Formats: sequence, structure tokens, C-alpha cells
Amino acid sequence: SVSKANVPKIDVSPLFGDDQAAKMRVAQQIDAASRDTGFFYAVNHGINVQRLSQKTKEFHMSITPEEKWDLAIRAYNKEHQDQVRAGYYLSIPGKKAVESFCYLNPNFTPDHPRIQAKTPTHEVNVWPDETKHPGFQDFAEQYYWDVFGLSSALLKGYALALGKEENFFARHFKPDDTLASVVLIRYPYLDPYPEAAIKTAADGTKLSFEWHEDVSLITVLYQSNVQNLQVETAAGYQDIEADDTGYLINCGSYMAHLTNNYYKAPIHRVKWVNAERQSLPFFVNLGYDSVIDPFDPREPNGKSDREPLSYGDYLQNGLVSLINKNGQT
Ligand SMILES: CC(C)[C@@H](OC(=O)[C@@H](NC(=O)CCC[C@H](N)C(=O)O)C(=O)S)C(=O)O
Ligand SMILES: [Fe+2]
Repeated sequence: SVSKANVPKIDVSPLFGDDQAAKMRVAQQIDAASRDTGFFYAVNHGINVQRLSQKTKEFHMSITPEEKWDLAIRAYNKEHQDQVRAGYYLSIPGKKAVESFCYLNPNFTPDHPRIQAKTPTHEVNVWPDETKHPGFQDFAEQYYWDVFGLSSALLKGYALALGKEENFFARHFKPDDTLASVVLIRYPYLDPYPEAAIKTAADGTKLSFEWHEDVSLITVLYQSNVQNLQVETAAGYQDIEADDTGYLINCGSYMAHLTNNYYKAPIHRVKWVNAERQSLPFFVNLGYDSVIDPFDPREPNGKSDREPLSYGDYLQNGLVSLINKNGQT
């Protein structure tokens, strides 16, 4: 069979406080996990994930086909040319099983300077009718800020782990301009499950989504308690255990770029499982003009032979490339 990946559980609660020594001990754990498989579970994170799952289930099981067309991104509805990232991503019965709803920073309002300039990757969120989905928009916007708060604390741990001051990444992760996104993904139970919606890896493993590196600084993920993720290690693809009480954390390719691959973006994939489940990632993205000078924590002078890359350039190009490689979700 497949061996279990080493995915440690790290108590990240000291990253919310003022005990500097305790924060360094958490940073060492992040360093070790980032240098090994590239994944860890953040525990004692303070977020009510059971309520998140209940509110998301109420949304996914009540939205109708009519509402999905009315909220659809431009890949599914040509009338919505401004919706590249934010909105509904439809399933295609008999062909594509997954469906999802993506939303961005709630501060991207019609009057935001980047929305007025029509800067790529910035969009105003679209929401279903309040009478049909009472409390959903308010819950989802508050969830964005709850997971933003956890992600800021995690970024202080990564900064300390790399020998930097704790605001090294967090000073570029701000409420007024972050490009971070929440995706509410529904994987359905289907009987018969269409073979056209199942991909096959080179090793024969049935998949819902092929191998990739994440387009993010870090990825902060809540998932149902149904095992499905695998990570490629030197010993082959290994199964990541499920844990619906914690957040699964990993680095994206922007972190690999900035650290000269000291903290690699782990290659991973999603196995096909015939089960009704949820996958709720928060992609930690910086601001459009955020530029961090690349460095190398394995070199005495800390210098790297990589060129500075703005986060906006990285993100626009990365999202398109992932769709070309692994298909429109
Ligand atoms: C992480 C989970 C495993 C999940 O996978 C993802 O969400 C898939 N991300 C993308 O498609 C990028 C989506 C970007 C989003 N539209 C945006 O504009 O910011 C990855 O596999 S990462 C799942 O399939 O369960
Ligand atoms: Fe991923």
C-alpha cells in the first residue's frame, strides 16, 4: 500500500501571544515540518471549524441550478466577463463532479482603488440572495477575517523560523489589499460515479485533481474527516491523514521562491473518493505590489541568485498556469 506521511500536530497558540521564547519553540517546529514533508496540522488555532462546516453545508445543499448560473464565473457564463476568480464554479453531471464557490477580500468594494483601476486579480464578490440564504454572506465575510487572523499568526511563526523578525511576511498581509481567497468546495457522493470525472495517475491511483504545487505564500486548509490528500516525498507519494479539528498548512511556490527552495512548495494531489465531503482552503496571498527580496537561510551571507517578483505578477500568471495544467475547476 501507501505509507503515512509525517504530518506533525503543532500547537500554534503561542503565536497569538507575547511570550517570545515560546514563539521561538513553535517556529522551530514549523522549520522542521517545512524541511521534511512540507505539511503540518495547526492545532489550538481558535477557529470554530464545526460551525464553518455546518454553515457551508447549509449553503451547498440549498443552492439551486438557477442560482448557480446567476453567480457563475465567466468560464461557465459568458455574460459575466468581470468574474474570473470570484463566483460559482459549476459541476457538469456525467463529466465533472466537483463544484465550488470562491470569494475574495470583502474590502474589494466598488469604490476600492484597485477595483476602480480594474487591476487584474481584484474583483467585487458576488453573493446569492439574502432571503434564499439568510446569514450566509455575513458568516462567510466573518470567516474570511477569522482565517486571516490565524494566517497572520502563522506568518509570524514562518518569519521567526527563517531567522527574521516576526512581521517579515505579515507586514505585506493587510486587510485593505490582500489578494487572499476562500474557496468552499463540494465533492459529491455519486451512484454511479462517472468515469469521465475520475483521472488516473501514472502509478494507477484514481484522482480528482492531479499533482501540483500551490499558487500561494502558504495554504491554510480545513477539510472533512475523509482521507484524500497525498504528498510526494523522496520515498514516493504518501497519504496525509485527515484531521477535521485542525488546519492543514503547507507552503506555496511564492515561499519556495523567496527562500531559494529552503522551504519547498510540496508537490501533492487529491485522490478520488466516492464520498460527500468538503474542502475549504484559504490561499494566503499578499498585496498586488508586495515584493519580498529573495534570500537563502542555508548560505552564510543569506544572498540568493533569484530575482525579486511582485506578488501580483506571480498570482495572475500562476492561476492561469494551474488551469492550463490541471483543468478548469
Ligand atoms: C486546496 C484543496 C485541496 C482543494 O484544491 C484547490 O483548491 C486547488 N486550488 C486551485 O484550483 C486554485 C483556486 C484559486 C481560487 N479560484 C482563486 O482565484 O484564488 C488545489 O488543488 S491547490 C481541493 O481540491 O480539495
Ligand atoms: Fe493544492
